[PDB]
Amino acid sequence: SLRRGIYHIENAGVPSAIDLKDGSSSDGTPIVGWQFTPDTINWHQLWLAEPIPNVADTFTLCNLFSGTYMDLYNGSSEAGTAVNGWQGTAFTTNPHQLWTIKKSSDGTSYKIQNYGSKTFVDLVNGDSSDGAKIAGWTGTWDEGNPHQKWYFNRMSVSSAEAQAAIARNPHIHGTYRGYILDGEYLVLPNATFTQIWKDSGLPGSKWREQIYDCDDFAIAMKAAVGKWGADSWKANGFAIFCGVMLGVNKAGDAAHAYNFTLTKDHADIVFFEPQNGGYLNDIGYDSYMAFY
Amino acid sequence: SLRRGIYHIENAGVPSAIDLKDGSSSDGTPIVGWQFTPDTINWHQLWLAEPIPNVADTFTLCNLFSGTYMDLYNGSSEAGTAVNGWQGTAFTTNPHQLWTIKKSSDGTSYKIQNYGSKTFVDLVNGDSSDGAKIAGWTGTWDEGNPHQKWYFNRMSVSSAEAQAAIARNPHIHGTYRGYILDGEYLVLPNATFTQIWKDSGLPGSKWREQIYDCDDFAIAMKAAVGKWGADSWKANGFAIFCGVMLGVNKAGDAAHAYNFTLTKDHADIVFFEPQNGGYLNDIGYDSYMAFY
Ligand SMILES: CC(=O)N[C@@H]1[C@@H](O)[C@H](O[C@@H]2O[C@H](CO)[C@H](O)[C@H](O[C@H]3O[C@H](CO)[C@H](O)[C@H](O)[C@H]3O)[C@H]2O)[C@@H](CO)O[C@H]1O
Ligand SMILES: CC(=O)N[C@@H]1[C@@H](O)[C@H](O[C@@H]2O[C@H](CO)[C@H](O)[C@H](O[C@H]3O[C@H](CO)[C@H](O)[C@H](O)[C@H]3O)[C@H]2O)[C@@H](CO)O[C@H]1O
Ligand SMILES: CC(=O)N[C@@H]1[C@@H](O)[C@H](O[C@@H]2O[C@H](CO)[C@H](O)[C@H](O[C@H]3O[C@H](CO)[C@H](O)[C@H](O)[C@H]3O)[C@H]2O)[C@@H](CO)O[C@H]1O
Ligand SMILES: CC(=O)N[C@@H]1[C@@H](O)[C@H](O[C@@H]2O[C@H](CO)[C@H](O)[C@H](O[C@H]3O[C@H](CO)[C@H](O)[C@H](O)[C@H]3O)[C@H]2O)[C@@H](CO)O[C@H]1O
Repeated sequence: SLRRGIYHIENAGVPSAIDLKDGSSSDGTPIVGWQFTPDTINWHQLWLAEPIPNVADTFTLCNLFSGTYMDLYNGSSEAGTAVNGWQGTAFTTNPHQLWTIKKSSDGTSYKIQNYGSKTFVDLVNGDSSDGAKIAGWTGTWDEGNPHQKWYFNRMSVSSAEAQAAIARNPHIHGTYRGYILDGEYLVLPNATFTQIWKDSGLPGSKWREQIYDCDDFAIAMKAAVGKWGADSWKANGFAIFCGVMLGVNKAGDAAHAYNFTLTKDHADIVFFEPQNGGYLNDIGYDSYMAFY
Repeated sequence: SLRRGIYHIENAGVPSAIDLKDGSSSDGTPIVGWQFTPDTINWHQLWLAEPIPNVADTFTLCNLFSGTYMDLYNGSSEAGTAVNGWQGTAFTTNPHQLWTIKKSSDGTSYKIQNYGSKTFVDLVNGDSSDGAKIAGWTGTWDEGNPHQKWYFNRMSVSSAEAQAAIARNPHIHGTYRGYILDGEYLVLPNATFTQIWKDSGLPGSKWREQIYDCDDFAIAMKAAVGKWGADSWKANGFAIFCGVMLGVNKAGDAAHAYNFTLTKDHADIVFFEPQNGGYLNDIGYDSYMAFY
């Protein structure tokens, strides 16, 4: 099954992604094919898939930017029916906004079927131009048709996945936990993570003993990421991944504070030095407290 | 012995405090008697006492605002010698900036003696007017003279004192620790703590599931306090007290995040709700992680 998560949805045949035109949160806003830059935040192309309680393999798809939902217009089974962004709710009973998502065929990409119409999300004619029409179209679960095949590029981790990554890291010991009970976390490309840091006021903040110390840079970074996420995205029910770790030597004579992020494959924790913007794998010693 | 700490130094005879004129960090800035508002931050009247390694009962006194030190002018033993703020260092060997601080007589207030001149810090003539001269003056360790008697109103806690207060609180369990190894923390009057919150952007920040959740308000408050301290004070080697606690129900079905502060007697932890600015004693349940 597709996991609950944030996905960048990329067409199997041509390198277009599912784009919400200009990220508008207006009802009736077209969802179109559009190019993307990998390992960046693609602002109008991020989709939060929420699983529907007791409908198997079926999700709402909320655009992160707009906070509006992928909507098959008036639920029509007609080939060429518009797919738009439309106001909604995560666990709606509106089938215009319910999508059964299952693997093709190739066993790797998915098909996206409207729960009501039973038609599939189609990049019409496999058109790779920017703003190319996306519509509901007749199709089958097992056919090879690339217009209806989409890679679900997982952009997020669950609390469980986050814990497991921290659990396999040699530098995080003692207590480590996420605040959110079963959260979904957008893992930022380092490019984006660095952007936030650059605009945070930390680069030009001076380290000062006790009064503006390592713990403060780490905290300040995490707040900057908190604020950025809230200000940048209209969707709710997800968080931005940014850990804080607080550590001490074997000798209680040196302390360290770091932020941490995740590799793009979501397997490994990487540390971030909020004073100068460095990424680090080996910081040894460890922490007594890590949260995200 | 006087403990290392931040003190508001109030004359025993009249209600004047040791004031650094206009908080200027200019060498030669007069230190004068001046009125104060209790349970507020008195901006020019806060003094960080640092103990001198291997000189008993002897401290530097650094004004928090200016980052300059109480200085007896050219070290003169002459009655009426000026006491000024002057650039320096915490563990300086300059006796103009070294002060032996010991209890009077009344067993409660202290006398402040220049280590070099052996004369005492004197509110000249017990003059309670604002801007009244403070000078070095002949005196004795045991005399009753109120001009040379000063209450050291402790404004701060050590890491040890902070731990002990958290240790006696029924709502803080699991891991709790301060980042700084033997830190000195200014405990804010709630009035000041509330001011920071009011100007932090939190009052008008909207709670949003996961993306701007309780952990984020708590973190954001702590960063606001971090920034306020750095921006407000020129002295180093001290921190502002503001804890963060992260908690969960017995049932893993409800989470809470709070900040915490200390009572003015430094004995008890009080929780702060960063969403709406509330102060709370009983939050039960507890935390799994608390830091400051
Ligand atoms: C209100 C308004 O008109 N704002 C404009 C933005 O919508 C527009 O942002 C672009 O929106 C499109 C389509 O909705 C794309 O999402 C685009 O990003 C994508 O294409 C880029 C090249 O066009 C690039 O490849 C990105 O990597 C990819 O995500 C997005 O920038 C901008 C710029 O066109 O103008 C705004 O004023
Ligand atoms: C035969 C016919 O045309 N039927 C109409 C329905 O399709 C229509 O339902 C609306 O369809 C739109 C576009 O597909 C949305 O799906 C809409 O649902 C969402 O928007 C509503 C506000 O516009 C509201 O916010 C809902 O909570 C949200 O789910 C859906 O109502 C209805 C209603 O217009 O009319 C039928 O005649
Ligand atoms: C650069 C400049 O001139 N700034 C002025 C401030 O210095 C001044 O701040 C006052 O400074 C005095 C003496 O240095 C006191 O510290 C004063 O605070 C104290 O007195 C207040 C009444 O005068 C009140 O009682 C406070 O509780 C007590 O701490 C402090 O405000 C201000 C205001 O005079 O003007 C600035 O422009
Ligand atoms: C007989 C006589 O007058 N002796 C002079 C000394 O008093 C004087 O020492 C200076 O005194 C000032 C005012 O008391 C300061 O105490 C000063 O120390 C601090 O300031 C220095 C810069 O001004 C420097 O920053 C030091 O590191 C710091 O401790 C102290 O030097 C000396 C030097 O002027 O001259 C003697 O003739």
